[PDB]
Amino acid sequence: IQEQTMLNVADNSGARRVMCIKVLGGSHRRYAGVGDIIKITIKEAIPRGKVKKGDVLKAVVVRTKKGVRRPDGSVIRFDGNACVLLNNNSEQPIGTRIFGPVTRELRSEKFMKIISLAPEV
Amino acid sequence: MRHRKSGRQLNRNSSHRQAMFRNMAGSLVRHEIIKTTLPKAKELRRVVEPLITLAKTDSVANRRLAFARTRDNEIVAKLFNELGPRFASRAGGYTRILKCGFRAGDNAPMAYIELVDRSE
Amino acid sequence: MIGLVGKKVGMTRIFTEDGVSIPVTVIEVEANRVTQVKDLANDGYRAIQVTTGAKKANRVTKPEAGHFAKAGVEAGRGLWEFRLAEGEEFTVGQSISVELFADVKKVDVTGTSKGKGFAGTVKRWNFRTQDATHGNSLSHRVPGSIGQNQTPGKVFKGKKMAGQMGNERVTVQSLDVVRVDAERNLLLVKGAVPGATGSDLIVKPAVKA
Amino acid sequence: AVQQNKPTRSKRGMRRSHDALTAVTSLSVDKTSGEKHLRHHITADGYYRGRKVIAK
Amino acid sequence: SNIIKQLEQEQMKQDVPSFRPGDTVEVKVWVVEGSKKRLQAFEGVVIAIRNRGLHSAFTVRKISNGEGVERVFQTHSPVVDSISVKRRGAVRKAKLYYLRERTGKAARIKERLN
RNA sequence: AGGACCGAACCGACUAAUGUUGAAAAAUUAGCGGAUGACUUGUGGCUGGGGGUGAAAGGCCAAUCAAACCGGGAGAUAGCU
RNA sequence: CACAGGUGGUCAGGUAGAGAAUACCAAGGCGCUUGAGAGAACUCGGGUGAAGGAACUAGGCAAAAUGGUGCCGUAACUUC
RNA sequence: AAUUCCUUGUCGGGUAAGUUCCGACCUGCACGAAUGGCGUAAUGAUGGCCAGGCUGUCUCCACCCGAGACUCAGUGAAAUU
RNA sequence: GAUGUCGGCUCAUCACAUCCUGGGGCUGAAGUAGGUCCCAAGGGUAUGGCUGUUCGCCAUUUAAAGUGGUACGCGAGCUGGGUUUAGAACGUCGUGAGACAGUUCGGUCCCUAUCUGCCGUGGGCGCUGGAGAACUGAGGGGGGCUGCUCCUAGUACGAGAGGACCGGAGUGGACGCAUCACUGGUGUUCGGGUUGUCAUGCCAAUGGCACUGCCCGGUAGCUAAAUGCGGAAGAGAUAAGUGCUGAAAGCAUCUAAGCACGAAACUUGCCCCGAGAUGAGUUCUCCCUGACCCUUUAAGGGUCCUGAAGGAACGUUGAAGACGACGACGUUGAUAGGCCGGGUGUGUAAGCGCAGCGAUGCGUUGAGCUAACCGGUACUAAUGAACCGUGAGGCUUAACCU
Ligand SMILES: [Mg+2]
Ligand SMILES: [Mg+2]
Ligand SMILES: [Mg+2]
Ligand SMILES: [Mg+2]
Ligand SMILES: [Mg+2]
Ligand SMILES: [Mg+2]
Ligand SMILES: [Mg+2]
Ligand SMILES: [Mg+2]
Ligand SMILES: [Mg+2]
Ligand SMILES: [Mg+2]
Ligand SMILES: [Mg+2]
Ligand SMILES: [Mg+2]
Ligand SMILES: [Mg+2]
Ligand SMILES: [Mg+2]
Ligand SMILES: [Mg+2]
Ligand SMILES: [Mg+2]
Ligand SMILES: [Mg+2]
Ligand SMILES: [Mg+2]
Ligand SMILES: [Mg+2]
Ligand SMILES: [Mg+2]
Ligand SMILES: [Mg+2]
Ligand SMILES: [Mg+2]
Ligand SMILES: [Mg+2]
Ligand SMILES: [Mg+2]
Ligand SMILES: [Mg+2]
Repeated sequence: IQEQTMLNVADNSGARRVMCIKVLGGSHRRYAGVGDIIKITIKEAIPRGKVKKGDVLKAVVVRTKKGVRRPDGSVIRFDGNACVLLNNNSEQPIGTRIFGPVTRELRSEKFMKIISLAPEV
Repeated sequence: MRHRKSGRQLNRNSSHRQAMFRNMAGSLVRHEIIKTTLPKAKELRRVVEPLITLAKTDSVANRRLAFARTRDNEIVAKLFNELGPRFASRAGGYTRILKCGFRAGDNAPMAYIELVDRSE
Repeated sequence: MIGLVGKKVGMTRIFTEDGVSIPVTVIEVEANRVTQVKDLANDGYRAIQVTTGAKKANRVTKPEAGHFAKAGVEAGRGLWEFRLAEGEEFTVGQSISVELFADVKKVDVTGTSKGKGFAGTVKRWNFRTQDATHGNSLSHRVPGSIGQNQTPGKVFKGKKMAGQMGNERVTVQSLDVVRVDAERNLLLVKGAVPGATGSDLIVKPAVKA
Repeated sequence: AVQQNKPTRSKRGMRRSHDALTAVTSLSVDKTSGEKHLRHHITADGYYRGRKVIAK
Repeated sequence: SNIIKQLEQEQMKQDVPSFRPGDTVEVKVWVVEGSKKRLQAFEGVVIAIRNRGLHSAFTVRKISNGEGVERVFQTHSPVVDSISVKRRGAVRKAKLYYLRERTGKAARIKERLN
């Protein structure tokens, strides 16, 4: 969601705060939410984990505050933005487990690996 | 643009338009006639009529509330008692306007707010 | 084909048995009795003037009721042409209804407009607000540099700069049709058409594909 | 900003073209009295549309 | 207006039971899923509330797996389907946006009990 | 106790906006610095111009200062406009 | 100038308060010598803002923030 | 370096990226010992850099309350030409 | 006897030596992608870190991050960081006053717009009798972007790796327009909580002031982050290029005779303005057909009576609006206000009753209150007049005619 914007990690390894240094998807692309690809920059990381601080990879937004409305109009909004890191060059998640509930927006046959984890929606 | 916005602000805080209208409405309930400004009347209009309507019914309930607006615990008597049952049948046109306008100092257009039943 | 003159008064949902909520402006077309036909040998083209409402038979000027009575009189808001071709209609108010846009899915909807009036850039031209702070004297939100200099000398026309914003045809094109429910002069579009209720709209099949 | 040249008395008038005044499109007289009063409001003595409001 | 309202109530449902800004409820909506059509439950706690004829919302706080979710249902939507009430509570407020940043204990909403 | 601390009166003047034919030939507003001290203020007195005064900027010496104001030499001189 | 500036001393009520701060009041004195409408851009002074949160900019300028008493507790360094 | 021209020196730290900043090197164009050298707790409306909080500073403006602006009545300027 | 410097902001406009996209030739062009040249200016053409920068380097994007003109576009539009005032210090030079195409910290940015020019919006008159309309459309402007995915086709091509053309389909980024139904924001005119204090004699209940005192939530309206739609297809004539048939020139040749294709350019198609289009256009409808004089008589001037269609005026007002303008309504009425009922929003009034020593709780009650909203209603206000505009509309010719 726009440059900066500190979002939590919905997956393990390289936990805590991580900054979005870019919104991929075209020129002037203002903000990003629902389930878009975002250029992240690990700003916290865990002592061990798999990805240490300073790292600049990519991630997918899993939860936003502006929620996500569907047909009927009803919207679904979580409290606190969150994303999930993933291999830079060829997409797909880096972590193994995904914390917190997700959204049916990721049911895309390209993010399946995530919605297939415990949580919800 | 004010598109579809009701209410006149005359020219002062939402405070003035709570006193220069309260002291007026109460001043109207008294003499039943006034030579105020046309606008300062067409507005005062939907200030007393509501009170009069509220005056149709007695009860400490629709009394103290009537005391809220118009702090004049005196004119409240004029209401419920005098012009209270007076218009206890009118549809709401408890007020007349009688235009005339044009004051001395300011070319401001005055009027003549008056209870529909003032003539004797 | 030709279109009909309606009256804005919509904006409401219409959920589907699938689980989707469809927006829509409720245009009302209460018959459009053709008040006059225009010939190319008598006039110069192929059109069909119509009406929909009915004045209080009071404001109707004789010159008005004179044109109505001349044909299928019945008063009405105003007169509306409808350039047509390769197919005419019975001169006298043949009466055309919403059932016209039956096997139709185009529609355009041509209301009046918004009505801002005030104008001023940043709103009528989506300009950019200058430095809200960091100095900036009496220039937070203003035009700023309209021309160039001596070489140009003047100020090219069209130069975006404030000016009345509102009241002006502005169509829409497209807008999938929902229901042409007649017997109540009702027609529903996809949503968001000009005007502000009680407005005169000219709904017709989209000239575009 | 100022005028680089002194506006001719001619131009001056052109501006005062729409500065002229207007009449009154004729007023009105009451029914209860020959009251030569202004259209739509109180006569010189409490009268108006017939009747008579405000004493004296 | 006159055409509408009637054209609106023409869609409105009557399966909508009693409510309150403190109630718990358990809305059961559709899901579709892959080749399914299952009904997904959503037991929460009403904070805000509809009241606009056909056009109506719910706004229900839940706090799922660790993080808190908030859904603004559209009462008269085919996807809404069933909608229980579970536990009714006393709030004394129209909107419980204050019930936001709270969490256990600090959130505890005293039941209604008539 | 203290050229001590926080802070009104009181003294001052770091910041921004507004004012810039001002309300005002330096202010108003919101912040700001000192506030028992080389403090601050009333009243009266003494320093006079190449002279004074100066915790020193050429600063101040009556909205004037790298030599005050008034009068005189004086119609200075002006190969310049 | 019937000028939002300057001008030394004296008196010092009530409620709340550390108080000559501040807020509401008393005694007392006032509404500032153009007014009536309207409810445009725009300028001035303010209030509230979805998500983000210094990406602004020469610079976080301006804003927003912090703010009380009691108690707990408080680092490098130190001329203690 | 308030001193370095070459200069954004070179290296390290901080950043996703740092012509600034901090720690170094020494090749000091052109430091250096009361026109003091190097340190220094405390103090500072002092210069530079960083961060947490905070936010309309900004993405990108939206609405709202007031004083003008606009209309009417009375008074009635200005520079310039 | 003054033409304000650099950079930034804002807002632009043009050129083409074109960055992307579109069309072609050659290739050391297998495909995919390139290299270079020709054509093309419709549209589009990055956010940050460092620095005053422009630029540049760096990070990360994009279809691409074009070059240049415009007083190195733009301070009577913004800034004032760089840079030239006065303070001060360092290195440096000079005995020194001071000095530097070195540095360093600090350092007042005026103008109410007459004329042209623009953006909007009215008033006159003219269009040949006067009106109310509906159009025609000469012209003018707006818009003209593009990613990815799939199908084609894992095909053509290729040793494989990889991987098209043409054509079709879906969903995005950026931009524009409209609109509040939704999701939200605002909502000092709605409801509630609460601190200090004053007051209404006191209890209770209320109101004033303290940023709306502070604050919670919110109707209409307005809005974007919300929602819907658009940059097209199709034609015309082409650019570069490609060609047919074809001699001058026995062949050859796209050209000389003569035909055919061909791009985001150009004409048009789509949206809006538009008859002051003085070259003032067309069609439909409505109104007026009473009398005299002076004559310098081919025209007038004037008189009495008449004042139509329509217009304007005044008043009630509007999602219209700076004022004018535009729309609705004016008792043959819902045009405003009030009123009635509902809605909505707040959140269970006051009084009484009971429980508790009391704060307070429970009941009455889900009340009480309730703006711009909806349905409806003449209670109030929208007077009968009057006002302006007239009285059959020039001449010549042609077509029709008794
Ligand atoms: Mg200034
Ligand atoms: Mg010229
Ligand atoms: Mg001290
Ligand atoms: Mg001050
Ligand atoms: Mg102090
Ligand atoms: Mg003295
Ligand atoms: Mg002096
Ligand atoms: Mg001499
Ligand atoms: Mg002389
Ligand atoms: Mg005075
Ligand atoms: Mg915000
Ligand atoms: Mg920055
Ligand atoms: Mg920047
Ligand atoms: Mg500050
Ligand atoms: Mg503040
Ligand atoms: Mg260093
Ligand atoms: Mg030295
Ligand atoms: Mg005047
Ligand atoms: Mg070229
Ligand atoms: Mg850059
Ligand atoms: Mg930084
Ligand atoms: Mg320049
Ligand atoms: Mg200026
Ligand atoms: Mg500077
Ligand atoms: Mg107040």
